[PDB]
Amino acid sequence: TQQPIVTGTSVISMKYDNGVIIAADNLGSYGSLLRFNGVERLIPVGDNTVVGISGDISDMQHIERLLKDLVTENAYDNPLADAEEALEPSYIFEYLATVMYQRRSKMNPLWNAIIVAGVQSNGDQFLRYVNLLGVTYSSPTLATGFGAHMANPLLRKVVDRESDIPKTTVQVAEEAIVNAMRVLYYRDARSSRNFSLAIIDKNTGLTFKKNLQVENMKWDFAKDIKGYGTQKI
Amino acid sequence: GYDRALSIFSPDGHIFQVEYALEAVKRGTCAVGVKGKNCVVLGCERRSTLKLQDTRITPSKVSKIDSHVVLSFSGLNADSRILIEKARVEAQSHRLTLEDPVTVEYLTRYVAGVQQRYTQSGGVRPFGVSTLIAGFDPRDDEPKLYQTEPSGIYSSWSAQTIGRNSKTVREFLEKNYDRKEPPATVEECVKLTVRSLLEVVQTGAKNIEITVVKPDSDIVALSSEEINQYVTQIEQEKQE
Amino acid sequence: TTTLAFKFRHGVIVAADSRATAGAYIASQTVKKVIEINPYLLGTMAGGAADCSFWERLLARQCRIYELRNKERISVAAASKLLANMVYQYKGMGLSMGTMICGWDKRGPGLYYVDSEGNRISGATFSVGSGSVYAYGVLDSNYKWDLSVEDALYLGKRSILAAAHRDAYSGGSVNLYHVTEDGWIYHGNHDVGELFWKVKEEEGSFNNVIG
Amino acid sequence: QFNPYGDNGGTILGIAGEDFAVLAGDTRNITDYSINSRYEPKVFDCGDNIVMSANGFAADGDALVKRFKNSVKWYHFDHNDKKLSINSAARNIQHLLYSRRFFPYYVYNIIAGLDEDGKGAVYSFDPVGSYQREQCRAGGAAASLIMPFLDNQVNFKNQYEPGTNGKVKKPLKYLSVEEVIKLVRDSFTSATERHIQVGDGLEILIVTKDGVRKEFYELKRD
Amino acid sequence: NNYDGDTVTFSPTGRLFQVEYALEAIKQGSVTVGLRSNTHAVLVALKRNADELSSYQKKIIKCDEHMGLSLAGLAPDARVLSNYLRQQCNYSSLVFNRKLAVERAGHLLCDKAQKNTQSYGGRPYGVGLLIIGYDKSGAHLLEFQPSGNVTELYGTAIGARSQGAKTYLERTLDTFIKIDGNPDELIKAGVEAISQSLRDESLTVDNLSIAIVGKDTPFTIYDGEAVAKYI
Amino acid sequence: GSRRYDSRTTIFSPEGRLYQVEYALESISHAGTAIGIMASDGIVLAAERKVTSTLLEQDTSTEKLYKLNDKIAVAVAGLTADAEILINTARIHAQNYLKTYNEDIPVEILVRRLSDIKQGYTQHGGLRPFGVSFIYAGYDDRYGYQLYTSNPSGNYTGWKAISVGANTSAAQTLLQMDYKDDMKVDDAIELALKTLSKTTDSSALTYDRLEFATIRKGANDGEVYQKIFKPQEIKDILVKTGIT
Amino acid sequence: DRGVSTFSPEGRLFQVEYSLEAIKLGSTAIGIATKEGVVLGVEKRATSPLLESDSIEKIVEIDRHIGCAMSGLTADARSMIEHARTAAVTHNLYYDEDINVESLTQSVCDLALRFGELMSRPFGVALLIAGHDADDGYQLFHAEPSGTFYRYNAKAIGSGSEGAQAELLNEWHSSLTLKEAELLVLKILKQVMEEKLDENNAQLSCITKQDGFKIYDNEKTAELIKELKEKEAAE
Amino acid sequence: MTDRYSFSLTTFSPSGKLGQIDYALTAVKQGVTSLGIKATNGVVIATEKKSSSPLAMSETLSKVSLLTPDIGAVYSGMGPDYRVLVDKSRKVAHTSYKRIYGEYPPTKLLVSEVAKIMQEATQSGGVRPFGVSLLIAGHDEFNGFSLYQVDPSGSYFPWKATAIGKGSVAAKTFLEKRWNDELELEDAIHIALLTLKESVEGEFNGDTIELAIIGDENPDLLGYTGIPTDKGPRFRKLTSQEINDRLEAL
Ligand SMILES: *[C@@](C)(CO)[C@](*)(O)[C@H](CC(C)C)NC(=O)[C@H](Cc1ccccc1)NC(=O)[C@H](CC(C)C)NC(=O)[C@H](CCc1ccccc1)NC(=O)CN1CCOCC1
Ligand SMILES: [Mg+2]
Repeated sequence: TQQPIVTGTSVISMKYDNGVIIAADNLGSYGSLLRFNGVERLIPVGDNTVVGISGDISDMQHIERLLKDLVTENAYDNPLADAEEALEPSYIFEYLATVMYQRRSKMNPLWNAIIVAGVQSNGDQFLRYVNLLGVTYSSPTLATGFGAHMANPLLRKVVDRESDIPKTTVQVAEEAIVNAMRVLYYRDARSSRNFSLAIIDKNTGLTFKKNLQVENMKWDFAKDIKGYGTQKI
Repeated sequence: GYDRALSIFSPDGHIFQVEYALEAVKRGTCAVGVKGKNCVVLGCERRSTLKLQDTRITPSKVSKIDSHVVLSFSGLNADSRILIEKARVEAQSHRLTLEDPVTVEYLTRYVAGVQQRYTQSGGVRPFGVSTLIAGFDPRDDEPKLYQTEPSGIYSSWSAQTIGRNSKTVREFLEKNYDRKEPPATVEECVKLTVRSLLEVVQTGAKNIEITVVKPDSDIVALSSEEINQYVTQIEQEKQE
Repeated sequence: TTTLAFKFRHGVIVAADSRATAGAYIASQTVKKVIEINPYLLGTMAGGAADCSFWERLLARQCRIYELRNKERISVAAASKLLANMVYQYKGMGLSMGTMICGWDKRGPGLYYVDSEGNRISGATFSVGSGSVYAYGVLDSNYKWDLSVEDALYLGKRSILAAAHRDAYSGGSVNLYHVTEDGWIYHGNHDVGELFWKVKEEEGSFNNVIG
Repeated sequence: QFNPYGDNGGTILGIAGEDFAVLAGDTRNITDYSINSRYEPKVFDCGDNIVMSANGFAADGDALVKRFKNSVKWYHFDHNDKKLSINSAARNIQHLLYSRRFFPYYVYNIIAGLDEDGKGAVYSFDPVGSYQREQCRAGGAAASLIMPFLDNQVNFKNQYEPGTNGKVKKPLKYLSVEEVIKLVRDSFTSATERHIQVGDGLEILIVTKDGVRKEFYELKRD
Repeated sequence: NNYDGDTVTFSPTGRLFQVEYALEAIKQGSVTVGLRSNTHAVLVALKRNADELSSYQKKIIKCDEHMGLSLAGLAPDARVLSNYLRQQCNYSSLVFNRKLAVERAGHLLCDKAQKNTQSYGGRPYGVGLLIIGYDKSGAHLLEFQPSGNVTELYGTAIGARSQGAKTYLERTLDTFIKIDGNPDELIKAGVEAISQSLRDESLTVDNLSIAIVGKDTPFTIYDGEAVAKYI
Repeated sequence: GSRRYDSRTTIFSPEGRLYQVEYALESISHAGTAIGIMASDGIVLAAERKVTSTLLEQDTSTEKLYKLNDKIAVAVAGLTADAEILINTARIHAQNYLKTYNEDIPVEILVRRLSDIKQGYTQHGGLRPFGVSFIYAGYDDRYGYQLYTSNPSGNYTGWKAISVGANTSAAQTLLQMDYKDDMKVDDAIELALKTLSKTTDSSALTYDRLEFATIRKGANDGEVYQKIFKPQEIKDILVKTGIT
Repeated sequence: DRGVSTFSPEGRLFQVEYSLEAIKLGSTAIGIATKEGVVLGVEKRATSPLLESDSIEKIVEIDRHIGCAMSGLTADARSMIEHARTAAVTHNLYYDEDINVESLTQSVCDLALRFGELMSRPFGVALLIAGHDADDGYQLFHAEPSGTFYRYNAKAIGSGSEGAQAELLNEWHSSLTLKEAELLVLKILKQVMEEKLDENNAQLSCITKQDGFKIYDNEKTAELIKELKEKEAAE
Repeated sequence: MTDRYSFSLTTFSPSGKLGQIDYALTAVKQGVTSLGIKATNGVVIATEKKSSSPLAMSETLSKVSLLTPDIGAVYSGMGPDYRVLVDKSRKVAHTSYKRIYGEYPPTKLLVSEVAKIMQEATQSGGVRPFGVSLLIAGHDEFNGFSLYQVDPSGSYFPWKATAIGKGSVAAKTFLEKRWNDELELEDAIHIALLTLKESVEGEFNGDTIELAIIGDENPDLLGYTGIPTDKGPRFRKLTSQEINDRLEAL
């Protein structure tokens, strides 16, 4: 049993017709202190999977090392390591989910919430969640922390059920994700303007975008707001 | 730990260490067991090479395992103490867990199991001991007499002997003991047990020990004079 | 729960209700609180359903290996003691069991109370469970040794009914057993709903209730 | 302080027929007042004509199912591809549950299938392995809403025959699969109205001698 | 001679005699054949009986839905190694949700057998195994020797008189590899291959044992009247 | 591996004897003779030191007679180093008993414990046995004065008079001849020294080649006193009995 | 000396082969499987007339549906029987059912090769394991110290085994009744035994679906012996 | 790996001999001569510094070792075996005595502990006996001065004076003629130097001889003042110069 020290906030994601999108901001908070501004919380595994992590950053860095070692180990005595016997999103997820549940069962958890996003061999979209309790679930949209409360409602307006996935393009899906990240910046006190975004498409592969910023913000209406009720000046 | 396999098979299918343990039993002093109609008698040889002995304190050949069961033996004396201690512990453990004293058959099965375990365990040699276990089951008036040996096999006997010159006394018992009509009284049972030892013992003085076990935990060891009276009567009838 | 058992001339009667509870919610009403360990041994269950079920099923397996090694059916005293020693290892760890080991052996009919606290008691009359206190009134007032099998079965049945009526956590149906030297005999499942009205009319009891 | 348990909601329901059995459960997964998934399967075909659903704390339910599926696999290996009977599975599951008597699987569990006489069977388990064969059983969040309805509409409790006035009961006539599925849908539609953790979807698994069939029905998404 | 008392001793020419003696136990064992195409992989085994009253010792063991083997030599050692494969296949499924690659299964068997050849007290395994399977890279056939050596092959045979079947497969190589989408014809080629190792005795209904795995075919074993079709 | 170099210390011979026990007894037969004699009013322990030197410090020396507790003593025959290992164990056992039951350990119980330890080395462990034979002289309120012996086999027996070490055959015959049941300590002292004087391999029996001890109720009223004789006291008793 | 787990140049384990020689010295045990049941019979072979023969226990119950006969170093069988009984009852605990005869036999045979430098040597005893289950019906197995087990229609182990097996070769057919099998075991035992066969030095037993495993009384066997003598004198 | 030699390497032969102990004693016989003499007011122990090479600095190799402030040791036989025994002897004096009773052990009990260690190497699994005989000189309040010999078997004997190693038989004879119960420490040192000269071939001086005494308390060697009851170590190693001074009056 511990407590989280340096933390990462929401990770958000959704499926679209040809793949998945996942995003997360670049902040490592230390309680109310916005300590570390250059933290990457999206971690690619091969060219077909991206693991997005929230929660304790020291535990994130540990998981990041487990994944790096997983790739190394899969290549051992494996001539098809860059082909048929490459790591799949479903393999990577089940491994993490196994570790998370084992750690909670020893009362010494990895204080994280994880979303594994990727595309399988057969072109199927993979998107599944796992957390410190070993709890797992899948949905067309997934989000951790505050994103679960604010992002999911917005993303579910695009993909409300399974049948809406083929009707959703990459331009529409990215637009929705970017908007959700803006909303979280308005409303989450432990968020940052700077974020990273990753797209895993079955045709165009893995596209990893860094140093993105929340833009097109609305603040001008603030000038007209005066006092808390009766004040006029 | 010392894990060496000492008891192993030989090309002809023999475990020599177990068979050599039987040779240690052959060397040991003679022990005999005879069950009557309402009793069991255990006779034991004492070799008279050792005089100046203190008979008060010297370890007796017949050992009580519980109040209703006794155990005599032939072979290595030091080895017998280990089996007796284990048997005594098990007897109390049985009373403690099952709220009944052990049956004679159960106690025998335990002791025999210990002997067997030492024939296929690493780093240990077999017990150079054969035992005669006798007594009466709780709330039962049927006499019980069992034998064990180093290999671990056990069986029930109407009458049996073990140790040196046991071949001779077994020969005597086979022709003298009648199954249809066993020794009806304690006297007849003790007399037959003393007679059998007199075939082998040498002198009938302090060389013969007798222990009578009767039902309901009634166990007593005869004295030198009491036994000497049997020795006297036997030979006086023989002079004819 | 309500369970009871008592020794008498013609063996031992065993009776129990069938209710299972999770707070105020009645989760089940078809629970068998009497476990058949062997054709001559019964066990009752009270408290932790899971605990009672597991340990008494594990005991039945101990009692069976006993019969194989010894060529002899285990005694009621030995069986009760194996259970007692098993649960004593986990004392203070949270187990909740209130059991009675009923049977017929060499010493005649036997009846032992065993619990997770550590008690192991031989006795002619027992009742354990939340409704035991109500059942004891009927038992103590009508219990003889010279009781007919018919009257003894009724007494155990009527005793559970008394408890099932008053105790909120007791009811459903009554399971009856009679243990003889030729083994135990199941005497049916009796719905308390129907049984109550029947007894009320035939006996005249429960005058305060309208029907 | 770290709490190793959670509540993922959900409700399940098993009904045994004369020559069939059904195991139903909603597809909603939740934490507190949030929805995790509107379609997250909870009832599984475990092999040998057995269906199972364990939930409450999803992570413990997933592990138990995963272990029992594994137990079936090894039962075949060790006993010459013998079919695991429903009564044998039930007893096996008890021992999986009690192995953690001092750190329990926080779940409600129900299995369903056919007994060795071909008749429908439903077994119910508490978190630590107390199990019971029953004709009708609901488990989970809205179990208390559904069970009284099933006592009335499956076992005809408190129902008597008109004219007699309480003297003669309603006779226990068996139910068909079509009649049972109606009770299942009505049970879950009623539970969806009054319980916030129940909704989104309803997945039913029907078990016959022919095998295991699925049916899916939508529920309210509020 | 002086260097065959245990597994921990090289001979002066660099040989390990206890391993070679374990290899000898395989040659005494009954014949078994393995072969594959691009779609399917087949095991064929000649079972052996003690006498006419006895049953015919089973030769084929299932490891997973997509993998299994046939044995030749000490049957208990095959039970130990197959149990290990069952666990490893199972670990891969439970932890990684991944069917174990046949090549990796061979690497694990090699490493398990090797430990028994370098340490004091233990002994080498006295059995040879033919592993077949269908994974993400198609059909596979492996040959396991208790020296530790594992080899991927198109076809092979082990046991007594196995050289006859191995020569046949070496001729038929170009034909049976092309038998795609036709399980019965691939088994026929296997039954015809194992027939080259028979003397005096012939293939009867309770003598023959066949197993197959493929693209849309789980590992299944055929015995009794199920193989009368191929006699 | 290691099997090649294992002597296998705990095995039977074809005749049913324990090789190492028999060879340990052979070792003990070359050790200095130790004699124990039990009388009605006490026990005597006499023992011969092995070929000493004039430069050996005798008054601070101890190779034969050791104290286990206030009531029990032992005479040693064999490897002294092996004996000290066992003696310290016996001292601890005696104290454990006293702590547990608040009574002095009965003699036989102490003897049985040591003999069981010896037995263990003959049946398991693969180690050589202790090359030691003890004569236990002790007193308790059950059996009174007691003499026991134990040997590497772990077998023990009770005696009225007994010898261990060298020339036991000759020594036992001499003891069997002159011993009587109504004998007293002063007479037993004389018998022990006379027996050593006749069985010794040395030219003459002197004070510097002996260790001597008595266990007497010759302590003021109902109690027991152990007396380990000093060099000068051994010299005096040799003159008194008429040996020097 | 040499390792306990050593292979011979022929590819056999020395110790396993030597234990088989010990089994050849053991008393005879015979098993015959029919569609009406499986019969088990043994030679008691008392070493002396004073030995109470009814204490010789070479036929043993494992469960209600499984019996067992032994031959060789019989003391070694006790821990095997103990394991078998535990395995049978443990499976009933975990699965609420009877255990398959083959599965029970496999569990016993798993102990066999657990020896090295675990126990110090192989078992010096062979077992005939007979039983019934719902899947494969009446079955007879021969469990060796090699870890191998064969199923048999009929089998003889012990000193008179090869002579008895040849006799079982000719006599066994798939339509044998239980009564016919009983007489057949008695016939072959009488043939290979040194001493004259009677109810005191030989013992019969059977396993049926209805009544389960039963050891025959000496009075019951005596009648079957008398019935055998008369039918042999009939031609 | 694992130490698989769990069995005894020293065993009784048919004649009753413990071979490895006898062979260990033979190694002691080949070793350089060392001796010890007990006086009324002290004890002396001495040996030859047999230098393996003239390039080797023989001052760095100490054959005579301090075990406690009042107990010293010297050996004959295998040097490395002695060095480890000294390390163990020093430690056991603390662990099995000083940390319990708050004072250093008396000579006889420290000897008893060293003996035990050597006995165990004679019975325990997978080890050979120590190939050394020790001479341990010491003083304690209640026993006074004392000198003990310890053999490979673990047996120990107290001596008025003795010698071990190469020329022990001749040296013990020499000591028997010269020893009496009225010797002062200086007389014992003189006799020690005379006895040791007979067994030495080459150079005989302070640089080739190692000699130490157990005598009076040395407050100058204590290293601190302020506690009256602490009066300093009785063990003292004689310097090269101090030996040479006594070789002129030889
Ligand atoms: C009378 C009826 C009541 O006193 C009897 O004593 C019966 C005995 C029969 C059932 C053998 N006892 C009960 O009904 C017993 C009461 C009880 C409850 C909890 C602990 C001890 C005693 N009830 C149970 O055992 C129920 C049986 C279920 C409903 C089938 N089990 C539970 O309540 C389980 C077991 C809990 C548990 C025990 C030990 C460690 C961990 C957990 N608990 C749950 O299902 C969780 N519960 C569900 C309802 O909501 C609250 C949480
Ligand atoms: Mg118990």
